[PDB]
Amino acid sequence: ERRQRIIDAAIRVVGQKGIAGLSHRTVAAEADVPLGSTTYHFATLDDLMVAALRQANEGFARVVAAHPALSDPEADLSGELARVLGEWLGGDRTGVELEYELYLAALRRPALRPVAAEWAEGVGALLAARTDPTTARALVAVLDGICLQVLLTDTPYDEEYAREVLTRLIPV
Amino acid sequence: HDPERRQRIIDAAIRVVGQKGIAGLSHRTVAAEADVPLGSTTYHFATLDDLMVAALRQANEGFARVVAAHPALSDPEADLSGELARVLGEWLGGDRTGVELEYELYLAALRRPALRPVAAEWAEGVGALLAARTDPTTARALVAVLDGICLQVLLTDTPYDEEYAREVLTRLI
Ligand SMILES: CC[n+]1c(-c2ccccc2)c2cc(N)ccc2c2ccc(N)cc21
Ligand SMILES: CC[n+]1c(-c2ccccc2)c2cc(N)ccc2c2ccc(N)cc21
Ligand code: NI
Ligand code: NI
Repeated sequence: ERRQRIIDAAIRVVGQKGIAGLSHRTVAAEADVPLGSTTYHFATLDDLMVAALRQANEGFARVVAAHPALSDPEADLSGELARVLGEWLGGDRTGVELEYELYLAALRRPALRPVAAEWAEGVGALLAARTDPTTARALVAVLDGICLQVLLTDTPYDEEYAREVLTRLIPV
Repeated sequence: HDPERRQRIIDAAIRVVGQKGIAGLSHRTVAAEADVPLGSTTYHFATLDDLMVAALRQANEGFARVVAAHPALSDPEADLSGELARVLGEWLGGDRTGVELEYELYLAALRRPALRPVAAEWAEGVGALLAARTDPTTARALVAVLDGICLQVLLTDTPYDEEYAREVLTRLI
């Protein structure tokens, strides 16, 4: 209800101000509601942060939801992944940056650990179901390193590189 | 050029980030740590981004210090994946104060353009060693998967499995 009107205000405030610009006052302003209602639904910011990311996590589903080849016996997995991956990182990255920002905030924010471990959740499940539970962790580990390389160092996205390295891990 | 005060300024910035992270990192915070004035801390590093860039590059020079400490990484016979996975399990030796603060600096670039240059030097230490012992493309993935394997452990309190890390790294060779 309001948790919603105020949650989208958190993703809008991080996307814009980055975590550092997120405070109850900060979101209460976006959501356009009283300071006491923001504080009500979310006692601490860590809660209003898991809310934010737990909702973001969804988006990843909707995505796999849209591409069938991912759950398809053949197609590929690697080509499909490299492909769709270049999409999410395509052009304006205000979305991925807020998502990664939060997810990585689990480095020093304990409350944010459980949600963080629910990252690839939207594929980590699928991959281990398509392959094994050692290749699942693997693939998500390559994706992370591959995505961190682009976002943190200005290196452009190399889809063939990624489509190339993803295969090596996935056995036959 | 007032070098020693500046050394202890960068020395405190790391201490600060290690026990308080970036959240509690700023001129007042570092100046109080190094025990320097403050206009001294701002004198050497105009922006915070400046000190962060600095702190990072100094800690990250230890990576080149270990790659040297294990010549076996170059032995063209030696199993790189295993050696790579072992020295890594070493860097992760408990209460990763070293690791946690470096990566936090490394990852801060996500939203700070100024930190993107040092963020490009994160795996510079093993650079010549990976170019000469594999290929440029296999080379990038080792890093990508090393950073990936590292996030799982730091971001989710799950423990490092060198044995799992040697298989993954191998699968790419
Ligand atoms: C959860 C982030 N994440 C990952 C991802 C990155 C690193 C490790 C695991 C998954 C991803 C990976 C591939 N190949 C293709 C699309 C996405 C994606 C798409 C949308 C979104 N909103 C988050 C997304
Ligand atoms: C620069 C961080 N880093 C990496 C590393 C982590 C992820 C990607 C690339 C390199 C590393 C990787 C291996 N195998 C062995 C030791 C280290 C290491 C040792 C010390 C340090 N201070 C930073 C270190
Ligand atoms: Ni598509
Ligand atoms: Ni050693």
